[PDB]
Amino acid sequence: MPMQMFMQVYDEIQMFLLEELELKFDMDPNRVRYLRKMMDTTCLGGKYNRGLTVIDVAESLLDGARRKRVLHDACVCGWMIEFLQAHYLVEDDIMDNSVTRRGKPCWYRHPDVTVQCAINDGLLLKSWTHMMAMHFFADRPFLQDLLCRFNRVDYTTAVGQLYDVTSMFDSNKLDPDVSQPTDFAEFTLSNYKRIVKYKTAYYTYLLPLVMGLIVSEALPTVDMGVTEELAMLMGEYFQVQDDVMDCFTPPRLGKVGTDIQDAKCSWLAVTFLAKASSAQVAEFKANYGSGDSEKVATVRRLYEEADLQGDYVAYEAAVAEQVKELIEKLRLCSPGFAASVETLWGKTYKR
Amino acid sequence: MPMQMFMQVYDEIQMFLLEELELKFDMDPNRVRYLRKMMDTTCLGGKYNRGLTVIDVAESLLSDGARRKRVLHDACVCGWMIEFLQAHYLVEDDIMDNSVTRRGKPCWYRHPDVTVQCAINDGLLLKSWTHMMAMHFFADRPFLQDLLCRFNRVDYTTAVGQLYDVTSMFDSNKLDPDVSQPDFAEFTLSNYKRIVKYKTAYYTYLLPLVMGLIVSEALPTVDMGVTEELAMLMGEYFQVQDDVMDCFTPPERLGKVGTDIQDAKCSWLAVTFLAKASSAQVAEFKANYGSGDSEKVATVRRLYEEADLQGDYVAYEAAVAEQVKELIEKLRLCSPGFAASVETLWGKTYKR
Ligand SMILES: O=P(O)(O)C(O)(CCc1cccnc1)P(=O)(O)O
Ligand SMILES: O=P(O)(O)C(O)(CCc1cccnc1)P(=O)(O)O
Ligand SMILES: O=P(O)(O)C(O)(CCc1cccnc1)P(=O)(O)O
Ligand SMILES: O=P(O)(O)C(O)(CCc1cccnc1)P(=O)(O)O
Ligand SMILES: [Mg+2]
Ligand SMILES: [Mg+2]
Ligand SMILES: [Mg+2]
Ligand SMILES: [Mg+2]
Ligand SMILES: [Mg+2]
Ligand SMILES: [Mg+2]
Ligand SMILES: [Mg+2]
Ligand SMILES: [Mg+2]
Repeated sequence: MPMQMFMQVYDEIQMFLLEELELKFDMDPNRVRYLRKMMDTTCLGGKYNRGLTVIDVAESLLDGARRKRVLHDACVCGWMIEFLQAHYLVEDDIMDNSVTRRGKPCWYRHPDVTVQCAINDGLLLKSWTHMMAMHFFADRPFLQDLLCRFNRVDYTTAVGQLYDVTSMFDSNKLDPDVSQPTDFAEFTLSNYKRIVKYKTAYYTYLLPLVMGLIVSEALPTVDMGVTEELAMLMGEYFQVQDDVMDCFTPPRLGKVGTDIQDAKCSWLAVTFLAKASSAQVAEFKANYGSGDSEKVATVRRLYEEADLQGDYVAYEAAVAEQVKELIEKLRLCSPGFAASVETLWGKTYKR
Repeated sequence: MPMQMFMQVYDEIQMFLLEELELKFDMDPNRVRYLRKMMDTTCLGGKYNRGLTVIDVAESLLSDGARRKRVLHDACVCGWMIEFLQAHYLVEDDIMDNSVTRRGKPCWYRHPDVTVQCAINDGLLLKSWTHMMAMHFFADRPFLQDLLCRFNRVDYTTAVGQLYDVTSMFDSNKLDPDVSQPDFAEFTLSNYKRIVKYKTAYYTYLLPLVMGLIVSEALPTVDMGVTEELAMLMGEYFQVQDDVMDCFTPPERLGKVGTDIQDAKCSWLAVTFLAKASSAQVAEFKANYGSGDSEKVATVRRLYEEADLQGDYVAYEAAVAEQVKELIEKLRLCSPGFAASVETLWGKTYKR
């Protein structure tokens, strides 16, 4: 029903955007059609959790008129985030030379899509966030504040990606003017935490919450400090759980996990590295980041014998407690908002 | 002196940005330093025509020292928004086009310790930096919302221009993500004009003018209809002149060997030739165009000469110069300060 509403507004938004292209940018049916397929292919087929969160925050925080328009704004804000994610995933898939996403071939991997056009298709997607904001929210008092907060989270995510991409070798050797080396010097907990904070947490957890508040005109009503705290905790927990399941959950996972072969700066890797003996570490460095089936099994063994599963269980329990405390802090002043934070936490916790 | 001020403000801006990353984004000296070098390599070395126009519009419209000092400083910040936006697109474009050099130097993604993976995202940083610097320096300004919206529109527009450029290559009827890709079928004047309008004209000619008006708080003062008209005229003319010079002006006095024919460009020459040429000429052209072979290039140069495209240019130039003068005058009546800065911008274009 939320989904029904959300998908109906997508059509509304897609229609505006394509008509603007034709009426105001002189575009022709052929190219309009290319971009429609790009939109659809790129923006649809996920679970729209981030969009649907905005809707939920707003409905939680709620005369028919104010309702109808608050919920419509929520939907439009929802699609701003989905479009922004789509922007980053398109460029990421090019960056990472990946092959599929969501079952389907990556955008740039499609037969009549070039890398040349794909990169710029990506840019179009982010621009579309602005265009749909500026149109649907032209009259809203909150437009300026929405734009600025959105800009900040957009910036933040790109900074996340910088941290991800430079997680591979000693940052002391970072130098555009000097050829580049696969070492483990950046594989610390603090560096891991920082990638996940900025790459993921802000736009995945914070931004949906904040946008719910803005279109509800409720933003002053909540303690932002703890709201951010919540968002960072939940965001970090998402990726840690994923990292641990990639290793230790049988393909009931829905795929074969490849984090070890792909030489990932995962929670397992950095947590292992910090606690492991010199002998164990050396075995690790010798067997990590390779397709070879035995080398992989060696790393799984090392993880098992350092009881990283035990470490996760303790970590999860600690996170769950901090989260509940903060939610309660929230609920005291902001019961509607707190409730929806609870709901978001539930689609994450122990999946 | 404008340039002196402009460069001073760059340092101010660079310093804010780098310190924000450190204080609010937890970033370490090592990675700060990488980004400083990216900013520098990437945003510096051009002639800063776009930035400097904003300053000039603003000075020209000045007509206590406090208002002066802050209006000019706002102009500088708007200047750098545009330079940074350009740098954003040029970084991504160089990757898109697998180019080798820009501005004498290696393309950013071409540097030894820059990967394509990192470089694409470096580019995104550049554009986010435009937002961050506006939101900081203009936090208190009444015109912040309107600046951001107008800026966003021209950002959008440029990317749409790139789409037109990139799909200039084969029948747009064959345009289909789900179907592998192969023409000259898109080489029409209309399509040429539309590439240049959206890729180039808005952010190169319109946006600088518009930003000068906003920080001058003078935007309502001017006929935007004709201002827009002029900006399109001047933008198109820029590329046409360049296109004709690529062919016909000697390496000595041009500063390079021009390669538009080898690179199979949708140039003004090519579309104008295609439109007027005889069936036989057209076949010769189609048989020789877009190849490094030195004979085939010379055949095209010959076809161009024999269709007197130089005469066609000379007439086009004259027609543009005149429309532009008419429109400036229209401007000058109500908005003499503005019109004069438009005249100055037009003079940095109208030869060399
Ligand atoms: O590229 P990775 O970090 O693996 C990924 O998580 C995307 C990285 C990313 C970048 C920007 C925003 N969200 C995710 P993927 O598994 O490829 O989706
Ligand atoms: O599993 P991957 O694509 O790597 C990932 O993108 C998983 C992200 C994800 C999203 C939703 C549900 N499970 C995992 P990661 O980059 O590992 O976090
Ligand atoms: O590559 P082209 O499109 O010719 C170029 O003109 C790109 C120009 C451009 C593209 C996108 C945004 N601004 C300028 P270049 O000569 O490469 O700089
Ligand atoms: O000369 P190119 O790099 O191709 C170009 O970028 C011209 C750029 C330019 C700018 C200023 C003066 N001359 C040429 P074009 O792509 O032709 O527009
Ligand atoms: Mg990826
Ligand atoms: Mg990646
Ligand atoms: Mg994973
Ligand atoms: Mg991944
Ligand atoms: Mg190009
Ligand atoms: Mg290029
Ligand atoms: Mg040229
Ligand atoms: Mg060029």
